[PDB]
Formats: sequence, C-alpha cells, structure tokens
Amino acid sequence: QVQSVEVMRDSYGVPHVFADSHYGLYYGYGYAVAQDRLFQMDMARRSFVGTTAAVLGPGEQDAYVKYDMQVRQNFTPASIQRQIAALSKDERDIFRGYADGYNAYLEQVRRRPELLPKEYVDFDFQPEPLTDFDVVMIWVGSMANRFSDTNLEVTALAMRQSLEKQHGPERGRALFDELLWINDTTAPTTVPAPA
Amino acid sequence: SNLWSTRPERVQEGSTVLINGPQFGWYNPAYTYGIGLHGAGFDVVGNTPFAYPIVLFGTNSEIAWGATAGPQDVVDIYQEKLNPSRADQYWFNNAWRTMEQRKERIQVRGQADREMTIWRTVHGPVMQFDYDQGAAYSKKRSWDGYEVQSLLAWLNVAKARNWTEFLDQASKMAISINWYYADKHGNIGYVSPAFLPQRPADQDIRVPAKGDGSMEWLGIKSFDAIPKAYNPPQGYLVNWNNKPAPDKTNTDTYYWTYGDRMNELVSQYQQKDLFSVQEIWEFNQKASYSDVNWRYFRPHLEKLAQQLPADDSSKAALTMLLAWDGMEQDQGGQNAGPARVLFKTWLEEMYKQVLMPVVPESHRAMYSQTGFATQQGPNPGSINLSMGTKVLLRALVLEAHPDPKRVNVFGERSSQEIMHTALQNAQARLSQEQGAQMARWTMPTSVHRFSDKNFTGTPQTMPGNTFAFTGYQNRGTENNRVVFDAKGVEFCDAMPPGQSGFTDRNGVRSPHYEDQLKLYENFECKTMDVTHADIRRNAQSSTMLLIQPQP
Ligand SMILES: [Ca+2]
Repeated sequence: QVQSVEVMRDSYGVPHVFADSHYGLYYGYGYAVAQDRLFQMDMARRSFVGTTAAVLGPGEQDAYVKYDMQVRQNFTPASIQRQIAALSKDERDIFRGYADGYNAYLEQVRRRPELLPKEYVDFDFQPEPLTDFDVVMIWVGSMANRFSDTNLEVTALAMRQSLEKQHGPERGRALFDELLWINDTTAPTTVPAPA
Repeated sequence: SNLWSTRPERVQEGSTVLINGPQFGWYNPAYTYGIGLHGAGFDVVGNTPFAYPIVLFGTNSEIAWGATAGPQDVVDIYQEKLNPSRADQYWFNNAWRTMEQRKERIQVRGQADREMTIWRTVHGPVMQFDYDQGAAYSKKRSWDGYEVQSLLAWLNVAKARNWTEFLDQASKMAISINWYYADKHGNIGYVSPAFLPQRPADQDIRVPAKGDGSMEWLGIKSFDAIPKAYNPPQGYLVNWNNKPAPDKTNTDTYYWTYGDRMNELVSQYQQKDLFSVQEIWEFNQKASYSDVNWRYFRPHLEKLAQQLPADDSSKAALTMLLAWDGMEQDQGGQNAGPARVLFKTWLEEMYKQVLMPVVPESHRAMYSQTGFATQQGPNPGSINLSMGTKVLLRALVLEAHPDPKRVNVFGERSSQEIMHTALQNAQARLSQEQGAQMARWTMPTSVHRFSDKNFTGTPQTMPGNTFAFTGYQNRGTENNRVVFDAKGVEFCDAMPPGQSGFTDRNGVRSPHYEDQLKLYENFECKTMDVTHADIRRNAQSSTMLLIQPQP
C-alpha cells in the first residue's frame, strides 16, 4: 500500500510529477503547489467558499463581508457535496490526493518555522488544512461562475423600463433594439468559415 | 482571450502551430501554474490557471489544446410575480408557492458571527428583491448539478489522442467554454461545448423571462446544435472572445457587430500565403500595441478632408490622424504623436452628441466610456470595443443602408456633420488643456501592471508587492506555443512573473519569482521539457515523497 512519488523540478523551477496511481500523481502535484504558492491558494479557497472575513476581518467598509455574502449566495454547498460523493474511487483520489498533498507540506511548516511565508506574518494568521471540497470550489468559483455565470439581464430590463417611460412602447422598444440588439449584424466575425 | 491555430499547409516548414493567450488579468503571484503530470494514464505538460487538477493549456505529446471565454448563453434570470400580501410567496403555475430558505453563518475576525438568509425558488437562488414592484429575480443555470462532470470532462480530455475522443468529452461539458484541437498529424479543430437550453419563441434573450410557469425551458438542446469547426478551407482558426459561429444569436451579456477585435489577428493572415513559425509567433507582437477601434473609423475619416474645403477649419489634426498606423508609441512617456490623443477625445465627444441624449441616466456610464488603455486608472485584463463604440458602428451603416423598421440614432444630422462637430469639440478641449500648439499634444503612456489583489478583490500577497512596466500589452496572462515539427513536439510557454510565489520571513524572495517577468516583456519564450528522456537531463532538483493510503 506504500507508494513513492518522485517530484522533479526543471531549470525554471517547474515541477514534473512521476507516479503510478491517481492518488499519488496529485499528491506530488499538491505538494509542489504548497512549496511555490502557499498563501495564494489559501486566499484562493476563501475567495470561492466564502471565508475571507475569517482571517482578514472587516474591510474599510465591510468590503470583505458584503462580498463574503455575495459568493456564498451564488452556490449551494449541499448540491456539490452529493456530486463529489457520487464519484468513483479513482476519481475521488484526484481531489483527496490534492488535499492530502497540500497538507503534507503544510504539516512541515509547523515543524520548521523558517518555511513559513512572509504574508502570514504581515496579515497575522495561521494557515489552514485544505479539503477535497475546497479543491473543487477553487475551480467552480473562478471557472464556470466568472466565465459561465456572466449575467446582465436585470440591468437590461431597467433600461427598457426607463425607455418605455420617456418614449412609450413604440419608440422606447425601438431604441432598445439599437442599444442592445437581439441579434448581431448579419456580417460579423466568426470562428468557422461561413458557407 | 486570443487564440490562433495554423495548419502545416499554411506554414513554411510544415508544422502545426497552436498559440494561445488567455487573459484573466495580470496578478502577483502568477495567475497560472506550470505542471507536468506523468503516469497513471496521464502524460501531459503545460500550465493551468490557479491550481486545478486539470490542465487548460498544454500538450500530451500527441495533441495540444487551448481555451477562451465562453460565448454562449447558459444562465437565465426569471422574474417571479410576488404576492402583494406575503413576501416569501411567488406565483408559479397554480397557485402560490412558498420559497425555501437556508441560513449561512459568516465568520468575522475580531467581531461576532454574522447570519443571513438565502431564499430559493423552483428556478434557483434569488439575487435581487424588488418589493415596491412586487417582483423577485431568481438565477436558473443550465450547468447546475453538473459542476464535477464538467471538471472531469476537462480532465479526461488530456488522455484523448484524436478528434473523436476530443468531441465526446465536450458532450459531457455543461459550462459555456471554447475548446481547441491540434495534433501531430496536421489537423486543427474547434468546438464550443455547452448545455444549451431550448427557449420558447415568446422569450427575449436580452431581458428576464416570466417566472410564472408560462415561460419555461422546453428542454436541453442536442449536441448537433453546438457549434463545431474541424479543418477550415482557409487553414486557420482564430478566436478573440468574438462570435462563436454564424447562426447563433447574441447573449444577454455579450453583444457583437461587424467591428470586432478578431480582425486584428485575421488581417495579418491575408498578407502573405505561407508564414514561418517565428512569423506566426510575431502575430502577438503587433496585436498587443495595435488599436482595436481604428480599422473601422479610418475609412469614415478619409471622406472628411475631401472634398471638404481646405479653408483650415479645421482639417489641422484631421489630415494628420490619417498618418496614424494605429499603434502605441512611447517616448517618455508620453505618447509619441498627437494622433491617439485626438482620436480618443473625438470618440468621447461622439458619445455626447449621439448616445447621451437617448441613453438614460442609470446606464449612461455604460456608453460614455471609450474603452481605452490608461496609465493610472484600473484597466481590465483585456481591451475591447466599448458598447458606446459598437452602437456607433452599426448605425453608421444604417445611413448607407436605410431601414424604416429600425430607428437611426443620428436622426436629423448626417454622419459627416456629427463627426465634424465632435472633431471641433475635441480640438477645443485639447487647446485649453495642452496649449494651442497641435504637435506638442500627448497623453501619458499606459502602464502594464501586476496587481497584488486578484480579480475577485482579495489580496494574494502583502499590500504594495506589485510589478509594473511601461507600455500596456494586449496579450494573455500566459502565452503558450505548441509546435509539431517532423521530430516533432516542442512546447514553449511564458508566464509572468515566475513559477514560485515564495517569500522568506526575512524578506528575500525565491530565485523563480522574477525569472519570467523580463522574458515576457520582450515577447520571448522559454522551453519546457516534454518527453521522459530530456526531463531527467535538464533537471535542477529532485525530491521523492512517500505515501501510505488505505484503499
Ligand atoms: Ca439569458
């Protein structure tokens, strides 16, 4: 049951992980990220799971809190918990291995204080162990939400509501089709070659 | 985010070259992390944003892959008709329905724990409450419940070896994104995987749908509806956040027109027939400093000077603006030439004459902005044609091609009249600002910045720890190049400022903190070890880990 994970870095300090199992491959990958960017990832999880105010406290004007309520509102934790548990043994070891790999180097920080980053001293708080739920959330918060959750309908409705007040339903909806057109100009720039 | 793929038939040495430049904004430490995963079925090399177990940009020695921002609609907002007596009840079908609520506890350092309630409808979670209107806006998402499925489908695409194994993994994707294909054989492909919903004809795509049961999704559209392009007759695939494919309507968030930033890369392809690998890499060189909204206004400025009488009223700067190649030129800086400065203030006056009278007070800031790069002001990770510019372009064609069903925003005044008045107002503004002398006019050159705080507004490092250099580049946060020669696999990437984001307790930083910053500035590129042979030869340090898990 004992597996060895050989991690090797190149000239530019880029890690190359060698393993045989799904759990081992992302253990060394998790270990390498912890060595390079420990504070960046600790602040990454908090930005997408909603625990920024726990260590940074309140902002000049509840900026870290008001936002912390916005991120928690976007997702539901119960829906994701089922999705992770539904995955197979080899599929779960990708996220668990990443969590255990990150915690491996994190536990070594307590042993030797010289490995602790400067940012933890300035902001004055201790690092936290990463979970498999956090690893998924780092992807869902930045990927799918900031690129596949872009919504601008409620502001478009308020503009059409305001235009229909000043110009009526005849001219207001006519001017709305010029500012926010339903279909693009029939000759735009597309990726596939037309005709 | 820009990507341009080339087929060996359009390349001199005959090698498949895929270059990607995903722009999320420039941050310290680096947004992307480089990794090479080997074993357990995986044999990949490249880099990925944040720290995801998957690899967004890289190659597996068989096929490469890129990515861009999703150009398709997956998120719809429904407005529920609230009960005039009770706030928690909404009209859905028949008759009233009670909202579900869950309590989240926010932990705050130094203060007591703050508690809030999140309401939920049949569609999804609510975002905004309007009590005086009696309507609540809920957010229903097509990719909801398929978060891990889209994560794993992006992961298993690394194990793929052909186009058929690339396409079926895209069928599992629920979130809106663009994927790109390039093999060693010489084939290039494109697909835009997304769980597209089939909306009724009553529903308007730009405004929220009726949340009463009358206006609901008929179902998820088939995979045949998803746009896909494999090996175009032209021999290249270009995408810079543009339109996916012709036949797809505009989304609620993205709106496109004939004037698009894509033309900055494509125009370079209609010059020579065959390009070398070094030349294709130098496409990013020009596209970074070139102006986005210049190609479309220049022909509309040529008919100005003439037959316009040479009575010098004004025609002073108008004849000069023509000698502009549409490029940022540093000298101090301080932009070398008063051409960009005059063109910037001209567009700003064009919004005042045309758009501001018709656009309401609330959404006035959305059209008043010119969308130009600046020195001090917080500029986005990607420079674009502003929504104010886009309306001006497509209505400028409306005068050339009249339509009774549509309304012209120019109205009484012609194109030549307004463009002249804006030119007079731009010159009058700069005469009192930088003097009457035209040649001495200049604007501060835009500074390319690496902010310590990420996109979401959370400090990644200590305040003040920022990198900055003069000359804003319209590139990606990371630039990768995969060349498939006759050998034939060569991966080359560049990510500022470096790999390691480590800072010691004393204050000294890692040797791999600034090693890629200077290389990125000069449009250069670093070689990355791909195969098992040369990785053991070009290794700097090796560390073996020991694991003992319980199956
Ligand atoms: Ca929509």
